[PDB]
Amino acid sequence: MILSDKDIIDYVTSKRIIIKPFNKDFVGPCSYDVTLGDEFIIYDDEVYDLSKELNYKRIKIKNSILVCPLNYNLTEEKINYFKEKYNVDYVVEGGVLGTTNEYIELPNDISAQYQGRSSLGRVFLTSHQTAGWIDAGFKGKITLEIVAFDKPVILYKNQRIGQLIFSKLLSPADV
Amino acid sequence: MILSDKDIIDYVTSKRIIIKPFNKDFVGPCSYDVTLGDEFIIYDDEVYDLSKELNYKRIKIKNSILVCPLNYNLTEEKINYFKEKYNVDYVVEGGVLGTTNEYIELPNDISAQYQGRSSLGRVFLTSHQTAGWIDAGFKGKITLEIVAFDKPVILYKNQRIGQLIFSKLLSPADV
Amino acid sequence: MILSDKDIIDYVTSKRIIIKPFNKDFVGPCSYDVTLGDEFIIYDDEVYDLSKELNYKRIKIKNSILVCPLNYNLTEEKINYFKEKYNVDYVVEGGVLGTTNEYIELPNDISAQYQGRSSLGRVFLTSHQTAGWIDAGFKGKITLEIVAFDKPVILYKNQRIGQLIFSKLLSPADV
Repeated sequence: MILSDKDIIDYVTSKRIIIKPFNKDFVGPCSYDVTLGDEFIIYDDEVYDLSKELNYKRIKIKNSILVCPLNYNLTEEKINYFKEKYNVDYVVEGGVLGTTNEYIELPNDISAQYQGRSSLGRVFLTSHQTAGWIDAGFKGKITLEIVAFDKPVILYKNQRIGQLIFSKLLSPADV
Repeated sequence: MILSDKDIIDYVTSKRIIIKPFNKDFVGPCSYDVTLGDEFIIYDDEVYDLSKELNYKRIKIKNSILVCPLNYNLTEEKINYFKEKYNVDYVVEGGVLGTTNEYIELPNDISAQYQGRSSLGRVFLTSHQTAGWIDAGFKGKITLEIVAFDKPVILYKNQRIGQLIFSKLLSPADV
Repeated sequence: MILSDKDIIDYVTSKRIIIKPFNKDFVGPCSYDVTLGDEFIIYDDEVYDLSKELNYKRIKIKNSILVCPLNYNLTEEKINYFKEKYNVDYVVEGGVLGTTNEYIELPNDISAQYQGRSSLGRVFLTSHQTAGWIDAGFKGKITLEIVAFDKPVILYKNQRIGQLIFSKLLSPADV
């Protein structure tokens, strides 16, 4: 059973679900809208071999970023052309990891599911790869897995990026 | 809690959930199958900059369309080769937006989730990018975000494209 | 309503949900972790035309596979370079279909949803394209639709690949 607006507000009011920072107007009929943090990481090695430690580069945007589909094949010239024309701070290609501004804690009787905003889906921008259920008892900001599938997309620091849907568990979990 | 076949039929019978057109045989154990409309739109600008108005081209298929993965790099020659060999009306590459034939209205105590058909998923054809929850109180046809991830896929006008799963809210939402 | 660890164990203990093979430690707060089978199939025709019978090639890994993003454009030389450097049995590009080791049966009052593991999502490896709800009454192993979206990813025979979330239906379905 999925929490409505009135349930989200109660659970947040009594500290059953923690959302920091919290904003009332981000509560929709049965979800809570989350926003795009300013930090991203880009993988730097040839393959992902999870028996090794991974190497990343980190960026911190001031306003905006251009996210390009895989195999756009960006040269320095192209990146510079995009930076000047669209006034973006960075131009990336392929998978980029980001994060919500919002920190969450879920209690033992709630699971949440992150989904990317539907207006971004309509321009083929995803902020999640998996269906994205999050365990009861989870604590943290949410990691975004950002990929553009059609053409490059500009994203803005602190925009609404997606939303959490909260669902009751049948019974409490052992967290 | 997810509505079963018998619940979907009741909610539709009493006009709690509107599905137009409605077909009984599209009701499965715990979902409702939806069909592919004949209209698609293709984005026409270099980047998606959502502070501007977007330019699209619209197509109306009569039978079928070939959807190609991004960076198939279609020339006129290739498009013509595909049109003749597979008898398709159009050949597209990358993201294409479509719509269900079905118009839906959800009441204040139901959220629905669109998911693409699993036989299409097995050939790497998606009709949705986000997890696709739809708010209680929603009205409209459902927008499909169609992308092929392996090789080109033929789709047919009015085929089953996906399905709606309906879930009860804990409490009514203020719609 | 989503089953917790204690519910998953009960349903499995009384044969309400069948999971073969079953392992207690794969039960998380509100999901059940599933593992990567050793068999994969790769589509062999130019387009997916679902009015025809499909041609596939089958592989059986002994340890590991390298999954490359679409349009990595693998030559024999590149495949050999990867096989030797990363000690993988096979190198594939684009969509590859696999399967869980686990065979499941769901009763008439449960629907399950497969989602890929979140650590794999963070390296842009998906094992499902659709949201992946599975009907009440389903019987079988789960088909994985594996695509890498950023750089090539090594997967291991029998690793945790994803997880099932089980949700109660409002009423029983006619299976």
